[PDB]
Amino acid sequence: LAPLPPHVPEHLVFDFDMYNPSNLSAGVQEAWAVLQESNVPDLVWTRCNGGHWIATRGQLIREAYEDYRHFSSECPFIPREAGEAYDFIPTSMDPPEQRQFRALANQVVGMPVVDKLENRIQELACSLIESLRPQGQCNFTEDYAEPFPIRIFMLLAGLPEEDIPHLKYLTDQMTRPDGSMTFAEAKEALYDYLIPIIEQRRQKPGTDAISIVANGQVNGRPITSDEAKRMCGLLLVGGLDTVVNFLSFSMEFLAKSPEHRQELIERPERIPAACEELLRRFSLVADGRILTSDYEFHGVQLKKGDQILLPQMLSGLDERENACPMHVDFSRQKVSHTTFGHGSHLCLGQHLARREIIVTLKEWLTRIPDFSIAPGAQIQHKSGIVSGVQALPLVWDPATTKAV
Ligand code: HEM
Ligand SMILES: CN(C)c1cccc2c(S(=O)(=O)NCCCCNC(=O)[C@]34C[C@H]5C[C@H](C[C@H](C5)C3)C4)cccc12
Repeated sequence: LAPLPPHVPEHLVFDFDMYNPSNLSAGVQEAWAVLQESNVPDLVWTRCNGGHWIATRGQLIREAYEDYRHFSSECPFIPREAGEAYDFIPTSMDPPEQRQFRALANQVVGMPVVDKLENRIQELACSLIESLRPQGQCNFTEDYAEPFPIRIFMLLAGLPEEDIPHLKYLTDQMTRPDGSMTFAEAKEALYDYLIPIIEQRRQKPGTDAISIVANGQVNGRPITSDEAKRMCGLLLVGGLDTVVNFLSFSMEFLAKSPEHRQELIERPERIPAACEELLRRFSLVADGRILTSDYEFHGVQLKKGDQILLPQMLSGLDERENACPMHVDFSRQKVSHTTFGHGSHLCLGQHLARREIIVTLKEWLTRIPDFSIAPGAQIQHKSGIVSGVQALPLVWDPATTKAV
């Protein structure tokens, strides 16, 4: 624990550890929910991980994300050293600078692009599932959750499939380091990989994501190689960790709820609604901002330079905006959440993600309508900037499956 700063009131202290919260064994969402019990203030200070603020209610979380003037993305991660080193684009920029870079990225992952890659998305899902179907078992996270999104990125970025193993490796070191290299090294390794492709597509442009970004213009002038690699880095990692883990949370729930499986099988038209409800219940991201100056927020004095965690995960779990928040109801009428963020940085891949989720639910239940958690298995969760599932062993009787 770090020594409490003089300007911080002792009665607002609540030492929550975002990387190792208590009661994690009861579920990661449930663990963060402790920040929402009646005896916990709307805004608290934890002495963990260097010391920082934490907004615990949807109201404050949304407000801080809207106000970039006071809450800057220049240092969006906790601990400070990590946020300071972070330089991906446009996640580490504030408007107006961010505006142009965000518009360019929107061109490679926006809705229009989704509708065009869908055949490959649906095709990829079916291929992956059919290959597992006969087995009667699988480790969902390793066998589907991971391969699905990374193959989608290779397609949109126009990269060859033989590069997946190496990219998977580099991305794994940027969140699950084995020791071979430290973030910075993996980043450079990634940049080393991207720079050549970028320079080459500058003169020989294709219709892929890299081509578009490489030939982009900002501030009336051509984007630099430095800016291009920093944007491409995000385009790669942005849709991995999030999708892999979200799909895992979703499948873990369905594996433990036969009635919900049956609901979607009998009422397929409800899958898009089911997707939104799962996004609320199993929200998983939590990054933050840094104070640009001294500022009084909701009766609390914030000091310039202070870091504040604004858990996107917590908004939809706030009992003040969603009744019985831990209950999953595909018929819930006013599903509110900030799972994809809020404000100027609202997730650009949100449309792609939903398509990935919906296609997955539809194609999996079509071929493997009945499945369960492997007997004796005890699912483990992990907590951080992007919380998730360690592994998810599933089992089923092939006799109940169907090839389509
Ligand atoms: C279940 C999946 C997803 C979730 C929960 C999610 C979540 C988020 C969140 C919360 C942010 C904003 C962070 C902040 O304000 O600092 C964001 C940003 C972003 N996401 Fe996603 N994401 C998902 C998938 C995707 C996908 C599929 C990609 C595509 C490569 C992607 C690309 C981006 C990009 C480009 C941004 C930065 C936008 C900006 O700074 O202007 N995301 N995402
Ligand atoms: C557990 N502790 C100690 C850590 C271990 C290893 C790396 C860490 C890092 S790190 O080096 O910055 N690595 C992780 C983050 C890099 C990849 N992800 C992204 O940019 C984001 C940017 C947006 C917000 C979320 C979700 C998605 C969009 C992708 C994160 C930060 C904080 C703690 C870390």
